[PDB]
Amino acid sequence: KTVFHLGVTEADLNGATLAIIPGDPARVQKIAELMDNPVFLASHREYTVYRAELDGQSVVVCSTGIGGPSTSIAVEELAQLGVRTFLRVGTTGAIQPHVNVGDMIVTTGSVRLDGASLHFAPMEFPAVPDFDVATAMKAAAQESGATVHMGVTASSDTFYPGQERYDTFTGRVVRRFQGSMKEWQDMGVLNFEMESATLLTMCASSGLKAGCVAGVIINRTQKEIPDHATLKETEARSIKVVVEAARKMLK
Amino acid sequence: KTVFHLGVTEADLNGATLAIIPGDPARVQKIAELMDNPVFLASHREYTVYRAELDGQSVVVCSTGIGGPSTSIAVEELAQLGVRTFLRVGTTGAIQPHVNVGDMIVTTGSVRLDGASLHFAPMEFPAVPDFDVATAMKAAAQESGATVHMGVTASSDTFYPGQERYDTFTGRVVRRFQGSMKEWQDMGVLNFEMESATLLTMCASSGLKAGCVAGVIINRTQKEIPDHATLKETEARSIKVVVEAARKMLK
Amino acid sequence: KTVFHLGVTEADLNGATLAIIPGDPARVQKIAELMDNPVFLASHREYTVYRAELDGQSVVVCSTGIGGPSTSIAVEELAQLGVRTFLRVGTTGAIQPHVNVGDMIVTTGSVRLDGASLHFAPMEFPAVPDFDVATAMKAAAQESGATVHMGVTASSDTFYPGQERYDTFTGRVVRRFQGSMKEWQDMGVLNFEMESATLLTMCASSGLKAGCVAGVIINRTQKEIPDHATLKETEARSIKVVVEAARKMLK
Amino acid sequence: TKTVFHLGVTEADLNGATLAIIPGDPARVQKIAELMDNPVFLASHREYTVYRAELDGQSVVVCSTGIGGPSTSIAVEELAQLGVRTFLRVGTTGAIQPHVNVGDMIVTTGSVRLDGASLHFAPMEFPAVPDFDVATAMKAAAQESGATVHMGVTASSDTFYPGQERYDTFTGRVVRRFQGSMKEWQDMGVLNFEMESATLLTMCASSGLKAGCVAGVIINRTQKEIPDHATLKETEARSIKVVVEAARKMLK
Amino acid sequence: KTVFHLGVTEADLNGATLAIIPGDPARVQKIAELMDNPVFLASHREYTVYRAELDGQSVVVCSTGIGGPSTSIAVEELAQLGVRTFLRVGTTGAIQPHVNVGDMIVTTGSVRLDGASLHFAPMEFPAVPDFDVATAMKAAAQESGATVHMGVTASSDTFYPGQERYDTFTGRVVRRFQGSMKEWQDMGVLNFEMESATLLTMCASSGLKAGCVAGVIINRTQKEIPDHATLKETEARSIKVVVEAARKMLK
Amino acid sequence: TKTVFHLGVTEADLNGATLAIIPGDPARVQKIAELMDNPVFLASHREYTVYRAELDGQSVVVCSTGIGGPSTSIAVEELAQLGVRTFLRVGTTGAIQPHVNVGDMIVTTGSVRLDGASLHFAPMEFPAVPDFDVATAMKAAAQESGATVHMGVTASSDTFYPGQERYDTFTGRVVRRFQGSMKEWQDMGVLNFEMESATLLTMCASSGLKAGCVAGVIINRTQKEIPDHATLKETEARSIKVVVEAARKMLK
Ligand SMILES: O=c1ccn2c(n1)O[C@H]1[C@H](O)[C@@H](CO)O[C@H]12
Ligand SMILES: O=c1ccn2c(n1)O[C@H]1[C@H](O)[C@@H](CO)O[C@H]12
Ligand SMILES: O=c1ccn2c(n1)O[C@H]1[C@H](O)[C@@H](CO)O[C@H]12
Ligand SMILES: O=c1ccn2c(n1)O[C@H]1[C@H](O)[C@@H](CO)O[C@H]12
Ligand SMILES: O=c1ccn2c(n1)O[C@H]1[C@H](O)[C@@H](CO)O[C@H]12
Ligand SMILES: O=c1ccn2c(n1)O[C@H]1[C@H](O)[C@@H](CO)O[C@H]12
Ligand SMILES: [Cl-]
Ligand SMILES: [Cl-]
Ligand SMILES: [Mg+2]
Ligand code: NA
Ligand code: NA
Ligand code: NA
Repeated sequence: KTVFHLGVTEADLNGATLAIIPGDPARVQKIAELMDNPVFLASHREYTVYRAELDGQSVVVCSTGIGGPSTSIAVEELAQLGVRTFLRVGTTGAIQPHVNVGDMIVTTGSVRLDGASLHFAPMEFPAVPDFDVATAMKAAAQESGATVHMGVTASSDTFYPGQERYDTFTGRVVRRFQGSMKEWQDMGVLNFEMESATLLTMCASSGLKAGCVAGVIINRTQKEIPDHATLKETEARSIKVVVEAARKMLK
Repeated sequence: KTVFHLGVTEADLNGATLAIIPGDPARVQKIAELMDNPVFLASHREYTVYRAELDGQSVVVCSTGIGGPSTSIAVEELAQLGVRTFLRVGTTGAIQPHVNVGDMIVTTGSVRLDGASLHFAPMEFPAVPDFDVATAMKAAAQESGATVHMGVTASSDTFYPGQERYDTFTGRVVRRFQGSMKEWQDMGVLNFEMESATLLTMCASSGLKAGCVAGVIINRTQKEIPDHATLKETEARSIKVVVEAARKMLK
Repeated sequence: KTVFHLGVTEADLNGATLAIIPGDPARVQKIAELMDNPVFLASHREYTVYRAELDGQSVVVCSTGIGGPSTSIAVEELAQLGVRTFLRVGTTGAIQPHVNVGDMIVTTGSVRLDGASLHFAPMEFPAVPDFDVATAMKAAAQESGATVHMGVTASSDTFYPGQERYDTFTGRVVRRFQGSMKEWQDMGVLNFEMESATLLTMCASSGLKAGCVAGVIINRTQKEIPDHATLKETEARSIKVVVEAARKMLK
Repeated sequence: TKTVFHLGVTEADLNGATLAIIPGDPARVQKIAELMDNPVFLASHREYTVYRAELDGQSVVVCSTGIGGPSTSIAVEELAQLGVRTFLRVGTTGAIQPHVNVGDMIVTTGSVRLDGASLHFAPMEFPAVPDFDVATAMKAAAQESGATVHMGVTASSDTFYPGQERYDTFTGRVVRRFQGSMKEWQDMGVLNFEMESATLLTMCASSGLKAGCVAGVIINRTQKEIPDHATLKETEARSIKVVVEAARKMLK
Repeated sequence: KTVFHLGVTEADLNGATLAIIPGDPARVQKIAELMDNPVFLASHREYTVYRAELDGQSVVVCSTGIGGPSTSIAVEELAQLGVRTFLRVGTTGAIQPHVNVGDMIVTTGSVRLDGASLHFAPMEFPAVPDFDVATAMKAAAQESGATVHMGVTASSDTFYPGQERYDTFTGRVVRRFQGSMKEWQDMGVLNFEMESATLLTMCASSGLKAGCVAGVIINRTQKEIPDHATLKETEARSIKVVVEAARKMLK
Repeated sequence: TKTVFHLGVTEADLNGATLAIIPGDPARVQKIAELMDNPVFLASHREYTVYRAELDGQSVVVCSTGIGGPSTSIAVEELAQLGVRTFLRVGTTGAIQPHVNVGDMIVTTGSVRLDGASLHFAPMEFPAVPDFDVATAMKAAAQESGATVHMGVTASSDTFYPGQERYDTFTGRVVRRFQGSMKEWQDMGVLNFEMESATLLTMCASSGLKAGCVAGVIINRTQKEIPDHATLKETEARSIKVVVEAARKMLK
């Protein structure tokens, strides 16, 4: 029993029902090596797939690529193969002055600035995490000693105009997104990323458990470049946190 | 000093920063009498306002009326007078067969089938509660001995067509809402009500903490009529739960 | 055959096919006492219901609460009990400099800034009164000696941001409503209220006759504060006008 | 002199007119104008034929619009530039209610905005409604002609074919948006279809101009029977008598 | 047989499967006289219809009137009578400084600022010409010696606010269209007209081949007033170009 | 110098390239680059593998995009920052018309915008259409290869599954918006589904960049026949031959 993109069978997952889903294929092996008995399964396109064992239970680690479309394929195919719980770990840009580089954010809902979420539920439907996953992520993040923020994330199909960046080839932002960063800031939105609206909407409308946790790598209100050591520490802590959140989800 | 509709002053609230907001004016005194030193403040239109004390802290109880528009006035005016945390307690119709009459539901996100939410944030923005409020409501519900569900609520500007009821004067439902109850059922939505989309969107986009907990009074999938005793116990338990959730928020 | 919310039966209405529907429950007895043989029927939540006799014919008076959602329940349940004609009487904020406190407005169409209207007809459908009701209301208003304006009303699900009020807790108005009062003023819109779009859409799309008349209590463009006397005269004239408009509708 | 882009007339040509009658068909302009005093041809360009005439001593314009909101919006704007403030549309319509007969008249109280041009003047939320004095005058003139008159909502479509849910077409298909739409409008009490009122009424109600629409019923989508030639000819004559009498009510 | 508006039969078209569709009824005879054996068929409302012969093959010439609605009727009815290819020739306002009066524009796609296109395909569908038509129009326009621009056209249901003209009776443009001309300019749109979105969408979605070619009669960005000779030469070249494009389409 | 956020290359690395070939799959980048002169690996990060090569003496970039508009939009933007002005997409597609066979090629003339990223560049009304020179070059190159070539509209979806109306899925459900959609596109003459052209074409047409899309048909949603290995291998080889010849036509 096979899937179109991921290159793995149900047997290859050794009964896993929980997946950790980073964006970058190069992070998959790093996450898997935090657990026991990491095994490389497949790599094709942006999809690198490992298995490992956590407290004796099989866990998948599968990259998604950037954006909702590639994410939606990985989630669907993993679900076909028995996965029911999806933990997303990644990086994010904060838009609130109070949020520091190196803090962690657990998304409580996403602003749906994507398209793929609409392929699962109409816009009125909330891009919300599973409560148990969000609770596990907050606990794992806080137990690590990180400063943790719970709140709304703006989830964009673009890095550039949808995050209201003007330092671009055209220097233009379409009307819809002009003044948008200030609006989200005034509404209390914490951060930008590019996958949570699709992931959370698709899972919450499909009987799958999902959540998102991210390390803050930049703050759009601070012009200074963050410290290399702080970025290193943040990346390392983010993947230790998601594995501890996975531990808390196991039954 | 004063507000347009609620007929109270900041001084009347004796420093309260938390409000319990039922819909029915007649339930305000019932909630207030579970706390210490309940005092009637005002009644105008659908807005009945009491003050009380919980663990030595002032707490407001204010009715909202039915629907997002009247709710939005109460929340705004209370926020002008210093309230920052809003706990909604109410009744709901379940639409999932596994949810029984007498169970409780804590909303993790709302389907925005309202209008007033759009006066605070565009449709993309998620109608989600404050995570600490949702956590406190879950804990208080569980500690009451209730069966508790966390999940998505469909929040409608109408009782009739927007809940896909056909036993009406015209017997017609507009195209938008034809087949909608089955759509939400298949997407895992737990229940219908008429205020959470407005409340959660307004508060999440305005720096206010909000959540919603409800007792299930009917299940749209079950022919059995619930008896008077189970209904009476459900309304009593709901208001005990919301006051214990308030205690957890003030702690 | 006792309706869900209003607490009355078809028999209670003694054959009435016309209702006067103010917003405030406290105004119901005042309007009923302008007619013969006023009788209190029920009070639950924002719904106070009286019956009276006008030229020997039974007339209902029923409050709606603030907003389309609570209005839509009252209209539906009255229609279930045989009511076919709905006369709304209310207060309003004028937005045109030529409209004075104490004038009366008869709505010829509403700007649909609500949500509940969409639960009856798609946005393309006009929120239009019944021509006979509008004609009766104009005649009653003019015969009273009032200065009467016929025109478009902006009908908002909120009192605050949807009427472009900035004197609020956050002082923020969402993009959709920023600059909206000037836009409506430049398009000749007379006034703001919160129910007519729902009422007129639901009735025009359901085989029910409806209209709206209002006394002006404030003008958003005038700095002067109206005196207590003028406002009292205005409230009194508004309810005398709606009863005379009811007399003109009786067959 | 004051000129306009499309209509080919000047403000002076209108001799002080503040009221226009606006049929769709250029060939109907002279027919309306000859019911008044001193009709004079002013100009014809594209679908816009323009006459002046006099009604109870006051100047009146008669100007065709062509089919559809876009061409109508040009005529209204340019007439407004030249001092016209009141616009009375007369036309033909298909009824969709079984109780409305061929030969009846409909005065529109509001339009379903199934157009595009209305959105160039006001967002969809804004009501496509007539000026109350114009509708009142139209109703009175229609009743006084002996016609059976209906007041109600009109569905105003940018197409004759799919937007009126016609299937007897080249493709036989109707886009999803319009599938089931005639039954929907029928159940909502809509009286009739036409192609200009949403644009006209929205444009005018949002621009300080007084507008209304009155129409003779030429077909009923629910009746298999073919109307006879006589009934149709009588209907077209009575419609233009009615709109001129409505104009008379508006001028005094 | 016959059709509702155009006043012609299939036999009247003597086998024609290609139509040239100008807007102005007065231009029909001019275009037909560029071909052999022009014959007047009918005139009703804005629809003047002629048939002619091009390289021995029958060609229809039929005016559309201004706007998508009247265009949509002509196209439908011609299609009922066997026409499959539609060549629009017209005038246009350039909005780019590099486009001169006398140049020719062949539309490669239209901005759908119309309503009638939506009656054939949802907004996501592209208002795109048939590739063979566009190729033929490019070749004919270049062979004439004109300077030819291939690109996007903004297709508006109005001449005034939808082209962001302020020199109007009210001097107002609705919010949707404020700043729109600069937006289209920055997006590289070449010109405005009023029919292409409807024509291209209806044909591309209905199995019919369509394209648009236009002579530039004015440039919104240039101060120079085109002289009488250049405008007369441009109108003349435009119709010679469309007939040569028709020649290229004949099989 | 300056190095962009994601692609890990500098302007100098591109040796003056103003044209990029942008496949989806990183593994296809070297395969395209080796059909040209002096291919050199530049960088690999995430789904972005970047080579340079020379075609008729001129520098050409080859850069993978990943699946979907979002990751595509990043690659196009960053290449444009580094001087690229022309973008040629080559990929695979599922045909939805019975007349289109596995092994045919499709050149998109316009895309149905069933994506989200296109809206971050232009509102929905704006057409997702290719540069006419690119589409012309792609047609010519495809015909010259011996392929059967179709010009027409492509449905461009943010999903592989529900947005292409697939029911053989974990839930077996398709959201209301997409129920019936494949028949709807079929009856409107749409040729095929893919996942990037709406974003690419809208982004470039609204930003002063020239773009086009050509694809080899790997499946037909209306056919039960399973395509054989040899036909699929020949299709993939021909597609990349075609895009390089189209590039040669663009540089000429
Ligand atoms: O503002 C940001 C900052 C980091 N990310 C982000 N947006 O989106 C995620 C993309 O996968 C990718 C875009 O670089 O990494 C994540
Ligand atoms: O399906 C239901 C069941 C109970 N409620 C509801 N919907 O909405 C709440 C309204 O305020 C009011 C409507 O009766 O009570 C709550
Ligand atoms: O601007 C105004 C002025 C008066 N009203 C109004 N808006 O809406 C009506 C609400 O029911 C309620 C809001 O106070 O009273 C009416
Ligand atoms: O169903 C109908 C019946 C008559 N009309 C109509 N729709 O719209 C008007 C068009 O201008 C034109 C279309 O034939 O005439 C009017
Ligand atoms: O800006 C312009 C310039 C010329 N046209 C135009 N817009 O639209 C076409 C209309 O049919 C009509 C509007 O005058 O002529 C064409
Ligand atoms: O129906 C199809 C068939 C092939 N593709 C597709 N849709 O979209 C392209 C995706 O990048 C990826 C999805 O497999 O490959 C292309
Ligand atoms: Cl939170
Ligand atoms: Cl084509
Ligand atoms: Mg102040
Ligand atoms: Na209420
Ligand atoms: Na026309
Ligand atoms: Na990707």
